[PDB]
Amino acid sequence: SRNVDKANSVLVRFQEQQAESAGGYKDYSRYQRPRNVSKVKSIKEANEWKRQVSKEIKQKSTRIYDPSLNEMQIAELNDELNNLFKEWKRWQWHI
Amino acid sequence: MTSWRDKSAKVQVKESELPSSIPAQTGLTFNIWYNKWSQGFAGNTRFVSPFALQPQLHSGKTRGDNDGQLFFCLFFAKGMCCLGPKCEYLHHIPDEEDIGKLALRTEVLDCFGREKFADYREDMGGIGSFRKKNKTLYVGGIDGALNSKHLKPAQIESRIRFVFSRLGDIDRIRYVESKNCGFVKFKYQANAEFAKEAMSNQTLLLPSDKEWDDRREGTGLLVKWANEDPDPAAQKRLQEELKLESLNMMVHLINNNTNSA
Amino acid sequence: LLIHRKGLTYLHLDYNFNLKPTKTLTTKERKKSRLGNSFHLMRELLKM
Amino acid sequence: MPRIKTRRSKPAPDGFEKIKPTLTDFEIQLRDAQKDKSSKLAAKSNEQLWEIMQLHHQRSRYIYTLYYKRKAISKDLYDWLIKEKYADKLLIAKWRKTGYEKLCCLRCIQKNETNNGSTCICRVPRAQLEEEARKKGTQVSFHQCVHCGCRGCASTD
Amino acid sequence: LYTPKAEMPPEHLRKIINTHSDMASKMYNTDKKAFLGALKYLPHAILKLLENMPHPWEQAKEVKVLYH
Amino acid sequence: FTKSELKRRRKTRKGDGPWGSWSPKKVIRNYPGHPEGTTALKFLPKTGHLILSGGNDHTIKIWDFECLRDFQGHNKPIKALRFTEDCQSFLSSSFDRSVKIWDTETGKVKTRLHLNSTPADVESRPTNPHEFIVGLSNSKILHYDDVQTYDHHLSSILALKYFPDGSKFISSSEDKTVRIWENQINVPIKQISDTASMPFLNVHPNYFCAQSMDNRIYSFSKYKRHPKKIHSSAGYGISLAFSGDGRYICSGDSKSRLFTWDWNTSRLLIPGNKPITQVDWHPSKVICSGAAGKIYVCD
Amino acid sequence: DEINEPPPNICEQCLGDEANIRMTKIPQGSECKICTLPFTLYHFKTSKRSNNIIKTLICVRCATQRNICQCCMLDSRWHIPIQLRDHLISLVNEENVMTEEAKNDMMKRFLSLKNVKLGGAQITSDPSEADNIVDKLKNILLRAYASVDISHILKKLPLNESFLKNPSTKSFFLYNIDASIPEWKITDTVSQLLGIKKWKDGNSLSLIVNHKAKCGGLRFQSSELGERFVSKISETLVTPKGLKRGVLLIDRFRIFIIPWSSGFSAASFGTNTAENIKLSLSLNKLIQLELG
Amino acid sequence: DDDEPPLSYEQHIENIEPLDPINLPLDSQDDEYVKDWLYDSRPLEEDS
Ligand SMILES: [Zn+2]
Ligand SMILES: [Zn+2]
Ligand SMILES: [Zn+2]
Ligand SMILES: [Zn+2]
Ligand SMILES: [Zn+2]
Ligand SMILES: [Zn+2]
Repeated sequence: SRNVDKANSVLVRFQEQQAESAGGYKDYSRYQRPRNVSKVKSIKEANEWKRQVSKEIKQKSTRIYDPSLNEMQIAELNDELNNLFKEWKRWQWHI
Repeated sequence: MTSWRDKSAKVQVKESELPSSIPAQTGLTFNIWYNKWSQGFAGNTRFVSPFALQPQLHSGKTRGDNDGQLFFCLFFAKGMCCLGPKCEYLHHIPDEEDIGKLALRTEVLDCFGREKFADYREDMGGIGSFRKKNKTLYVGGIDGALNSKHLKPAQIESRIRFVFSRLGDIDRIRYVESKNCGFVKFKYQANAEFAKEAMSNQTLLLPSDKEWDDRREGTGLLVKWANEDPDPAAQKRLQEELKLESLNMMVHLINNNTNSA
Repeated sequence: LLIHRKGLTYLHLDYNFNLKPTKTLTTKERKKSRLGNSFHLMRELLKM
Repeated sequence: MPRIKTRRSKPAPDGFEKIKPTLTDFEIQLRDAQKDKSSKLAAKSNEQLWEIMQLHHQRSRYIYTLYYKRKAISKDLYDWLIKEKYADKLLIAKWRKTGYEKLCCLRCIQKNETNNGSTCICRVPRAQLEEEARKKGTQVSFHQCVHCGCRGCASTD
Repeated sequence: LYTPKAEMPPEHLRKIINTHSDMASKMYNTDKKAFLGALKYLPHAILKLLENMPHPWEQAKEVKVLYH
Repeated sequence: FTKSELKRRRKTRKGDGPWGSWSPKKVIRNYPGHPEGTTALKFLPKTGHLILSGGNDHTIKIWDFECLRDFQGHNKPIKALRFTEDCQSFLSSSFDRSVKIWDTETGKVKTRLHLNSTPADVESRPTNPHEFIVGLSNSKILHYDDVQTYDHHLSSILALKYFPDGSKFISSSEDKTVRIWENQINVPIKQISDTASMPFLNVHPNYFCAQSMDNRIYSFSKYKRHPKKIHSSAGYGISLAFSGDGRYICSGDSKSRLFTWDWNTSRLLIPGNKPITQVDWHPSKVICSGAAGKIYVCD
Repeated sequence: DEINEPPPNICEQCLGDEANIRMTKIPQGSECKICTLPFTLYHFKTSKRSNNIIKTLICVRCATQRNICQCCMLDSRWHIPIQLRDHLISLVNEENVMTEEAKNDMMKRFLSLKNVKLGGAQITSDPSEADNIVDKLKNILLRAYASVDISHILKKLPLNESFLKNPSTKSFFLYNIDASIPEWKITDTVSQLLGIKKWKDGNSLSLIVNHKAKCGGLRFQSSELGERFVSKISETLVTPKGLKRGVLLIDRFRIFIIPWSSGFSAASFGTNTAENIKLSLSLNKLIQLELG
Repeated sequence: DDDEPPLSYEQHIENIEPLDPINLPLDSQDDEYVKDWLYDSRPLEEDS
């Protein structure tokens, strides 16, 4: 079984849940957007969320200019770059 | 003399008041060999120094003054020395008398006694190289230092001129607003090595500002070693002072051949 | 200290000298954390 | 014969109850000196080792002045304190020599510990150290030795 | 020019062991190498400990030790 | 050199020689000595040299931070005790329907405040104004001149605090409300009823307060809690303490809502008797009164 | 060869003045600073009662190829750094001599095992080839922004007032400062003039110089020092309208002064680098108007 | 238990009276020559 299975087991989840309650872990490399921005919390928390969005920007931006030869995919890639751009701004308003 | 030789050096931080030796938890399990945190990501790991040097307050005679110590206390510069007057190293701003003692010694190692290296570190941080007598510091990371006050482009330079003037004789201070960074050049390298460790991870706030209670929450400013100055208005100054250094050495060197004959 | 110098912080050495993994291990970790006879035979002497 | 009061251990002689409250004060300071006070400096960590060698010295100067200087305890008590390890047998035995009167410890006279074949510098008289520093034009650089923190055991000072 | 070994107090050993509980400081970097390079001598320390084990008619047993 | 000189120079040493110079939380201490349970605890605000601990035996025992003195003079259980900053005064309040002042200098009762209807469970000293704030089963707050009566809470008032700026009185009651009081107009400025009895409050030394309940400790300008079964104290280090009646000491950070430690006290030489009734920090230590008849010191 | 190894190359001034020095040999001590490859660490102390251990930082092969000592890494003859040595020989042979060094670890090791000399290490270690170049050094000694709106700033610079005794001010305005002439050299020249030496202890004077605007100001604490700064300056230049200006006199340079009569602060000179260059360009005319 | 560390000698062990060991009673009329010294650590160590 691939490490996708081994990473999501109960014990690995348990110590992250302690590290939330004992320190400054959590990472944020784990979780989603989260769907709303007005429901987000303090800024020092959100800066790491915002930093994560920059990193998928850099993956997408490096992916745009390639000769993948797929006009549909690069159209899709410009769409995520545009939504992550609009996403990068909504955290700035939240900041 | 009146500011320094008159009094004795004072305990900056109590030994119970010293920070904990384990770092802030950025991982799941602590590692005992490498005193760091292992599992989990790596988060951040730069914080504002809780301590700072008040140079006219903390300076004084130490145990290293009577012993003829050449080297300055590293934790005096950080504002963290718990030994006070019982410390083996010096607790004062370097002067021409002090750097004259270090003159045979500064070539390979800094004013704090730490040995220099062949080439610089990749981010220009650290101790320094013995191949270049670098006397210019890159004052960077000012935004986290100010705690994101807008202040301006001149005020920021005023903070840099006030703080680094206490740490020794200055050749020049240049602030660049577009690059949001400063370049401080000292008269001696030993002041630049002292002021680098003194102003690493500090904050340019002063109390006269509202954020003084939140000075700890920020990131802290980076003092690192500076690169060469690329404008030819300064490049011509470099070969001019290198020319004067060469003429001052040839006079000293023909007297060696005069004595040798 | 030997376990932790090798970076094997996911292995817990008990006070009764039992060596147990703290989590479900990836394969690069199970290759890396495969201690030899001289570690375990030293560990079983200390258990005795 | 041990430190622990075992049943193989011999009961105390007559004069022990007079000197027992003094010996307990040296005993409770040794338990507070071994307490693991966590200090991060190496200049402070050996300094806590220097307090133990001081108290083991001061517990042994006490029994030395009881028996050899003031003759205030019996030989059967003084032999009992050595067997029960209240006093260092070999450290007292150096204090009886003419040159080793105020002997730091036993480690500061080992010729084999040092890099040279020399004693510790706390064995040197202070007026000898002032004389050599006077020719060098400086103050004397020695304050406390690394073995136990002494400041001069020379018998002349 | 040989004098014998100096017979330290028992508390001098005892403070050292207690001090080396939490080796988190930078001062312990040399002493961590000393713990790790002593691991080859540790089977000799187990034999000398188990051969001097107190027999059933003994409450306690003072042994003479050599310590780093 | 000479023998008389070396005899003189060896007396220059400060000692005699050879060492004379030529030049989480844990439990540190347990303190017994109250005959009954200990209800309230306050500390000297200037020097930190002493405690003032109430009791269920009607006495007050001043503990050294040893037992210094005993202050009798109440007929019933002393629910609250508060020490003044700018004055050398001690305001104690008990179940005997009286707020009694104490001159710390001579150790005698100076003043008795009157006209409470029933047992007075809270005293808080206003900082600047030389006022007293008392609250009780009267369901009203009385502002005493060391004048104003505030009505609103529909049940008994458990904890009361004072602050210099606006909303000068924060109050908490068993109608599960927390009100912020405008004392000059003598009416409510703001109502915070989000608790589902609020038995404890504590002021952060950030201009905020920490509000307690049975299972949820909130803050007011949350905290992650499972069933803790119910005092609060705020260190200057951010850490926020929570006393439980299930013996559990819930330590928390105030910024986060995070809970970093949960401890369990050892009862005594009954298992139901092991709660923590009151708690306070110094001006790096924690001093907690328990119903097992002991004061415990947490380091 | 591990059993046949050269003796260490250390300076005479590293060893110091004493005759017998007890030196400690460790056969594979640290690794070299240059080649990152192990060697025999020698370390020693100058006197017996010293407090500084002098270690050999580089191996003997890296010390031979550079012709430097192992401890202080200065040249064995002439006792100068390498960067100054290869610059002095470049003034003699009229070509650049330079020891170049690897930044790669496999080429730091490679460059050390070869038996060549590097840079000026052919010239030095030959006493005949060194002494004639010193003679060739001796013949060298026989030779021995128009778009900017700057008008908000020049109202605050004085530029129209005179350097007399009669105003009693703390601050002054120094213009005509070259891009050379460090900030320490102007405070030392003023403190030499007043005898208020070691001024940084008492903070008697505070000086701000831009080095882009070619202008600056120096503020005194204790206004009675201002009359000492006026009276200790003798030479002045009178502009042909009037309005006499004192000259500070750094070696070969001339720096003009006018009492500010208020505190200038930072940012009086400029708030942007492009903006400060035009103030030096603004002044250059007034200096030429003051002199000629 | 393997979770609890080896408890320190001085806070726990050293302060307590040890126990009685295994000793046969050694009848005095039949064993008078050995009963004074049989159960020592080193028997007759200081007898010259
Ligand atoms: Zn220091
Ligand atoms: Zn000594
Ligand atoms: Zn000693
Ligand atoms: Zn010694
Ligand atoms: Zn090399
Ligand atoms: Zn050298």
